[PDB]
Amino acid sequence: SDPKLTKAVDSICDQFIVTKSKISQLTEYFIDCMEKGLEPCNKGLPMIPTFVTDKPSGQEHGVTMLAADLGGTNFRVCSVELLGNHEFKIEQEKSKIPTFFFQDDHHVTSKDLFQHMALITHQFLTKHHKDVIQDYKWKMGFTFSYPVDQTSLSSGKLIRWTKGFKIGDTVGQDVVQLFQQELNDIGLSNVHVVALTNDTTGTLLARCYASSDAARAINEPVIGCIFGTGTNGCYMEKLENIHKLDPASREELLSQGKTHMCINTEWGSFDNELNHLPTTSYDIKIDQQFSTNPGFHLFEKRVSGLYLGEILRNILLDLEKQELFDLKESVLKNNPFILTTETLSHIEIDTVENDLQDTRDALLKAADLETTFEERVLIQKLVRAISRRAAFLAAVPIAAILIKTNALNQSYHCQVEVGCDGSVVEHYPGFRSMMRHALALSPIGPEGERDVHLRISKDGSGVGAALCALHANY
Amino acid sequence: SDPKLTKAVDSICDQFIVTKSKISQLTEYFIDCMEKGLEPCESDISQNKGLPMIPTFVTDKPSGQEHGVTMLAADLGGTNFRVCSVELLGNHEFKIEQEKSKIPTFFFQDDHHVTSKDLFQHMALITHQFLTKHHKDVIQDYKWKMGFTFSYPVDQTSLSSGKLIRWTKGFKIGDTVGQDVVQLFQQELNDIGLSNVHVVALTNDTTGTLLARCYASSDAARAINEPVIGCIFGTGTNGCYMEKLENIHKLDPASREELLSQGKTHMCINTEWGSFDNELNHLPTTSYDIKIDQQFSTNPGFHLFEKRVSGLYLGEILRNILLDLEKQELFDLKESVLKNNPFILTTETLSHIEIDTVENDLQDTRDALLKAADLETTFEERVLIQKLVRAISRRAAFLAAVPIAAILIKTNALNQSYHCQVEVGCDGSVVEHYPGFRSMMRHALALSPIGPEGERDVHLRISKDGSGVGAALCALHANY
Repeated sequence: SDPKLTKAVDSICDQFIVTKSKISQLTEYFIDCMEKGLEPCNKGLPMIPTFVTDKPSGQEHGVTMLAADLGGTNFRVCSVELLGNHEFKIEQEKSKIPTFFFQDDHHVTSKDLFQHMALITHQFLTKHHKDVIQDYKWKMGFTFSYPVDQTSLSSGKLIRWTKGFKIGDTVGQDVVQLFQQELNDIGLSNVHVVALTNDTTGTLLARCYASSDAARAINEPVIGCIFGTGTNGCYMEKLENIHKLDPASREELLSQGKTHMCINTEWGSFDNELNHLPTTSYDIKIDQQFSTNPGFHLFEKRVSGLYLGEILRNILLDLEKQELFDLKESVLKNNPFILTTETLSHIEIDTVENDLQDTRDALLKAADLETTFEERVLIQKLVRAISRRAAFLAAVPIAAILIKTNALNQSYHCQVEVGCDGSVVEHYPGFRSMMRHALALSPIGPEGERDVHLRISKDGSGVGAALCALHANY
Repeated sequence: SDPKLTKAVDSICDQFIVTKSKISQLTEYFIDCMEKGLEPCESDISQNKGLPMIPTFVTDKPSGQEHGVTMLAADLGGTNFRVCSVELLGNHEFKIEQEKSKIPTFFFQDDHHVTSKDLFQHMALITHQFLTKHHKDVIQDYKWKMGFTFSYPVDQTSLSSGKLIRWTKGFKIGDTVGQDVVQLFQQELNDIGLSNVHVVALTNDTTGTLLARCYASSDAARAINEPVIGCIFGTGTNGCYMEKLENIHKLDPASREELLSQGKTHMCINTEWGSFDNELNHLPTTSYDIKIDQQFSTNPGFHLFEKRVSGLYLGEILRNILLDLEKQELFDLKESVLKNNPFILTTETLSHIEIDTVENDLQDTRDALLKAADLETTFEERVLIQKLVRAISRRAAFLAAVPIAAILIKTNALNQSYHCQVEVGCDGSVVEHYPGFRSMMRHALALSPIGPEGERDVHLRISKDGSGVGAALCALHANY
């Protein structure tokens, strides 16, 4: 019960507090950054057009689409059978990405990556659709959740590799052409990649297709966002406000009956100048020393589940330098990311009436960190401070979008749906509960939070991609 | 456009307003009635104003991993008799086979001296019909365990024994009052060769809804979420919650100690909150509420709270409002049939008006009123009818939140742990299908003494199959 340690922990916890005033300030600045990014090309969000202008109804049926997803660990290819009535049949296969693609001393080229993806695609069709592999007229949606300068539904150039990829010659190239050329070269020229999509876009479309007609009567999906190891979100913006879009293209869509286009905000790079975002010593150390892309996606680094546990590690290391916390032969030193957000899951809701056994056990399993009960009480305070900051900042982009689009007060009993995927928002105990708190503190107030629904929406990288491809031409 | 009619409608709408202060008053008064009703009945010295608060002898919430052989369940309501088989698979899943049959109108006519043998002999036959259809090969071999869902007030003395206190819905079989309904049902089952079907549990539709929600609530949910209430909001209303055994004073003190020694800490209580404040000491009341109770109710004087929130009377309140406006010569009923046709306007009719869009000149309202009573309407008239409907439904939704708020305060269920979330598992046509009913309930909860901070931690979750899965869970744990 070292009072020096206790006073140190309380002061560190106070550095993570996000006040009502701060939420308001960031919500206003986020809308400003949204508008700057919609202007033609800054301190504005990427606000990247996705060229998706139609939300599915849920009754589309009578078609089978293909979908491919390149992630940080696996490459997935699947077939999506739309059955109507909010249902679908899906067959999928995942294969690990060779580790050579994440190491930069192997002369890895874009042809190596996209030829391997074409191979996996060929293996999938040979297994699940052998009779129609070379004959069928497949339409495929390519889920590519990386910074991409999208110029149409089927064309976009890689801006920067994230998630640890190390393929240099992909930057600046249309990834749809790179993938299509390899698909042609292995005898799958009948597989046309007709859509380039994000996991955020897919999450929104997937929720629109599964959202029942009775549910969708008063509920309306307005946002598709991810809160996992990374963060991002998308929403529907009025065509008139997307000034960076070719004004001639705008009129073409307006005459065809379109009124909105989904925007990939890429809000992980929100306020990278840190003009208003919080910043602790631990946030700076994580950015400049333990990040694959130092200086980028700083907002992401304050909410993502990849860094939450690391924030705690650096807090305990700093407490050990002050001779306030005894690591007692642990393995926290010189082992970045050894404390994961999963470790914190067992500490967040751990009960003190159990002498914090789950906390004791969770720390021994991760780094053989032996602890006293009084130390665990204080470690829990640090964890709860870390997660609340992430949860409160996570609500800012959502609040900003609902205010800009004036989506809450659209009709009597108007309810809005925020489709959410990701390890943190889905499984971190009380994360969504704390997001709802921040929303109630944000300018939408308690009245608005009551009409907002954070609903978990899975299958974004499969059904969502298939839906983008349905309306496009083979 | 008639400003005379508009001024009358707006003034009628203001009579249905439930204020924040009124919610607070009713929430505090409801907690008082909860405590009066948990006390034993030595006399009626202000205790007659207490809620029934009936012990159910259900003391264990399912975990979600319960599993075992197919159980049977029977459900008698005010309209239908249901028989089903429920296979509990563990891991929050189950397979259910069910059959529904309407209660013959023979039971709703009081000029035939209908007896308990007629009812329970009919139920035994339907049960036999169910087993012969879905389990023909094993109807006579298995040792079936059945849970009996009986959505009526019952002076329950154990999990498998309880005497009917009063028929509360649309039919009255006089010789059933005071008799154990499990014994009446079991004897008729024996007489038709289903003596191998043992009725081992008597449960309420509220209790079953709570138990079914405990079984479906995920293990990850059970970390922070905890089901605390099972409620019904349909043609009737009622709810249940878990009370500490120490607080159930009407229970035999020896039974209290016996259960505490067995590791029990709470028992589910059937509040029967449909009879809340039948003296109308604080509930709102319009002339239309009085007219419906004394002239169009099968049980005049009873379940007045229910008559202000249940979906059986919401549409009827509108009918009496339109009839009263025609007596004042402000509204033209034309060639409609609202006169002398009670309940012809149903809550489903009002469901199409609640969210009907005015930018389409309220077409759904036009169609719903022509189909229901051939009432032709103008746009200006439909605007005003929609206002009346929205006033009626909001009052129902606001009063519906009062018992829930009261239970959460009485049991201090919101502030039990960091990130403490509570689940109110609810069934019924209104809370499930009436557009915006739950949204308006959440509003009233935020206005109640739990405040916005508390509403955010309350989750009104629709829980179906409660009268089956809930009964099956009682029969799984009970002995054949």
